[PDB]
Amino acid sequence: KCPKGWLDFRGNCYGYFRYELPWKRAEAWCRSIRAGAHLASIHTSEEHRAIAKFISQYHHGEEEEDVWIGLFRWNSVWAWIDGSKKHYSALDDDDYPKGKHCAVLDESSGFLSWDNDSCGERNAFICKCTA
Repeated sequence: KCPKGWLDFRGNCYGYFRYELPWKRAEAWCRSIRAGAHLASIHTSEEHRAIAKFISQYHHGEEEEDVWIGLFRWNSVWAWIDGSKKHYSALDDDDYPKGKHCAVLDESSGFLSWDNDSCGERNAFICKCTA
């Protein structure tokens, strides 16, 4: 019983939205569009693969098509905004004092890599909710 247009994968529903919002506003929009939803957490490589395939089937702009997920940095540590425990990462985690504390799926790698972006930047986003 996933909403029309949402990905159904292993007990969860995922909604891809091309509305380009800053990270905190994207999280707020997810919570509002479906009861219990959040920016997506990703806990296995198979979940990651399914999400990338789902997004890649949509029509995109030429460039700058990164997609927010629910990973954010606070007190120097990355965590999921849905409160779930971390089990999987495709984020590089490198020597960055650049002030970029919110994660995206990177379009240039077919959403294979996660990158960190400034939380005020506008990006498309993907929501997740339990079925």
